[PDB]
Amino acid sequence: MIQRTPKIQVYSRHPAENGKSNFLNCYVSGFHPSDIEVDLLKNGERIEKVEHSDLSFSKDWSFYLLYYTEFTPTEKDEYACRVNHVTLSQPKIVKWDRDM
Amino acid sequence: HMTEVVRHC
Amino acid sequence: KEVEQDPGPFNVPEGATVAFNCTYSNSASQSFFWYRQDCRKEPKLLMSVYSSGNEDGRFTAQLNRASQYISLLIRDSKLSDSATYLCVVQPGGYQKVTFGTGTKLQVIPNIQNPDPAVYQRDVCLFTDFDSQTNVSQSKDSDVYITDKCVLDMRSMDFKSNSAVAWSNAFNNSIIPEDTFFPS
Amino acid sequence: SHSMRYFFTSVSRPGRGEPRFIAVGYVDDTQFVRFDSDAASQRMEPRAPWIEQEGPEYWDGETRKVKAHSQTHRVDLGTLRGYYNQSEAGSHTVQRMYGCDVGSDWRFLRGYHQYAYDGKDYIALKEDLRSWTAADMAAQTTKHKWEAAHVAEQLRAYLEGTCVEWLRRYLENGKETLQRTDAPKTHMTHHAVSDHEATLRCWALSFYPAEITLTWQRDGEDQTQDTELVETRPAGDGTFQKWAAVVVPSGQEQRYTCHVQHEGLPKPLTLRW
Amino acid sequence: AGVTQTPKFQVLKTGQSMTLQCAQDMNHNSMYWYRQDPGMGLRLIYYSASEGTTDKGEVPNGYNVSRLNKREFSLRLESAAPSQTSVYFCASSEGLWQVGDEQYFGPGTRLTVTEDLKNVFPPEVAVFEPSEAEISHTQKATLVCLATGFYPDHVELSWWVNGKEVHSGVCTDPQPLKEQPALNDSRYALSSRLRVSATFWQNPRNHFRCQVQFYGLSENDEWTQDRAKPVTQIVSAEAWGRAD
Repeated sequence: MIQRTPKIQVYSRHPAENGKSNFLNCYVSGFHPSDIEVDLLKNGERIEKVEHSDLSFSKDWSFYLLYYTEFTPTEKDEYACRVNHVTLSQPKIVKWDRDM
Repeated sequence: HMTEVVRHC
Repeated sequence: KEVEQDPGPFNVPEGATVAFNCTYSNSASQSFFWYRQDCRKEPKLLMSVYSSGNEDGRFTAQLNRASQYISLLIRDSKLSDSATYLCVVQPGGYQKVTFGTGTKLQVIPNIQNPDPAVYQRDVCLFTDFDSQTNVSQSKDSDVYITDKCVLDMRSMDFKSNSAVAWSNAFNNSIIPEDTFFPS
Repeated sequence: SHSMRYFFTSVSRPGRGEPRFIAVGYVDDTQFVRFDSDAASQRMEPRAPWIEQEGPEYWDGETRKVKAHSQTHRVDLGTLRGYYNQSEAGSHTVQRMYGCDVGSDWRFLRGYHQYAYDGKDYIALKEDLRSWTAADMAAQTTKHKWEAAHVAEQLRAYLEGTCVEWLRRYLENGKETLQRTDAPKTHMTHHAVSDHEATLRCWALSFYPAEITLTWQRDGEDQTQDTELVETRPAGDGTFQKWAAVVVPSGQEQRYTCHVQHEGLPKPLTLRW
Repeated sequence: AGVTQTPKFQVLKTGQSMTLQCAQDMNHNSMYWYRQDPGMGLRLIYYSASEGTTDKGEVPNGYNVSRLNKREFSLRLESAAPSQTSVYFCASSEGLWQVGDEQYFGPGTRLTVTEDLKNVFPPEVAVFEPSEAEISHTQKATLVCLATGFYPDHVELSWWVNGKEVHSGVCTDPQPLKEQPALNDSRYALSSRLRVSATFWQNPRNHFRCQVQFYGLSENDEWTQDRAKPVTQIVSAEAWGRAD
């Protein structure tokens, strides 16, 4: 069997405007197999109301999901996405930058 | 609408 | 019933082509088969049936979804083809399969040299008649007669029809006018 | 212009019950149905408003068919293990994708049915819809069985007929939202990378369908030579997003042009800082 | 191999109970139990789509089943009724969820239920020597065999020529006949015929046996009446080449 590391991306649904209700996405793609842990972080604590897309895959057979949840940013509150997968020796934390 | 055509590999 | 077929039986001469047909109610029905069953034995798959008529040797099966029939054609029919043919449908995944009540086929040899006759050890044995002769039952409750039965002597490449009676017995059966009655 | 796809995934989890089965159905880049063996209903659930209007007979059969897909997958795990002499203990994956495309004229173009094991190609129906590419030698045994039972014929029928019939029905029934094209809301960001280098991120937001091309150019010459390019990501909105970045010597921003071409734009767009 | 089913024949007193067994080594998921009766086709009794589950078919009234495991599948008769006399067939398929799911059938079980076990009788078995006329006219001779008086219609007639079983030259009726076509629990008759050379009959060395296998009462069935116990036995009738 093949093993394939996920590609993480964290991003809002709508342009970051403080004290307005948006949704915070974390999209993982290109992985295999399909067992994956994904938590979104507020200041480093797991959020609790986190939904996800139904498991699908693309032409190359590799899998992709979207985790997401309503939120209001505040320039103060730091948000990230923590990810474990077999391919990964340690979990990966990628921060949420409003610019990139 | 899903097929009925599924066959044991 | 989800499938209908004619019971027959259909008498075809050995060598002749026979055609069978089955109709079905439900246009959605996905999968079809013909099954063959000998007397006092178990159904066995003959073949599956697809819109692309599959000719396999002497056998050809056809499905017509448009008109909702399936057919079976047998070329060069053999004595060993005599059986009940069953049309069988599987509507689709996880749906019950229905078995047709079946069409009986009887393959009939030509007797090249009829010699109709009634012998008698210790029964009368009506033998050697042509294949157009039919043995009926006796009018007499204590008279016992069995139907025409065909034996092949594979070595002498020779075939004959026989019918047994027990308790001059066949006076209720239209037998040929030139039948031997020695004594 | 249009397609219908169904994606199926099946994960043996030995010692922890029956395998995991997830099934999802798409029209273009919109999911309309789902099934999760681990959810509660055990039925095909709706995932777009325009499908909720379908009758009990629909939901019955869709459920019947997907259960029939799971069982097939469930047995498949057994046999594939067997074929490769693998062990009862390890978790393996089986994937099935199948569908039909249509032109702006809503008639048939192309049908497909692909089957993977542990993430590698294993068997596919050809584009002639009559034969199979069998990758491995075990796939060869699959192909003989699939020939002997005329799976390709039966698929060709479904792929050229009912598939496209229903895709049309779907496109009809979901016009307000499936017939839409949403052009990108493009803009540009500028970030000081070095003392002497900037990034130019060229953003395409909130477009549908998903298909898009972002390219960069240095004075008209198609510049891959410093191009970072992320995967088309979903927004949740039912839209899509993407970007593309180039590092440029500070002071020469103005020689660089982003080129966005989506179905939803009359003519390719061009942004410059 | 394939689908095996046991027993092949069976008698039962109204009210008696009994269970048919079936197993398959084809690694099949789905298994089924059907019964067969003239006029209609096969009727599905119960079925077992997979190792876990079972479910009623079209005529489950009188029956139950146990999917003992992926392999075996058994069908129980709680108290046999006279309407349960019939032919039962087990069958199995890879899985009823797949397209084109061929079923593989077992050899079947023929089952008679009778008002009393005093109705069960073995066949009287006579051979009859070829007519002097026949050999005269044809230069060929046919011995007829006549198994009579039996119930239930559970028999297997074969011809034995010098202790080899013969297939060429023979025609047995396709099925036995109700001697007494009126009475519910009537005893059955079967005729057969064997035909040879006039020379091959005349030869005095040559050995002819009409052997018929009856299926009757078991080593456990309780026989209390005076006549011999209508058990599973062979009744044979024999004859040697004459010249006369």
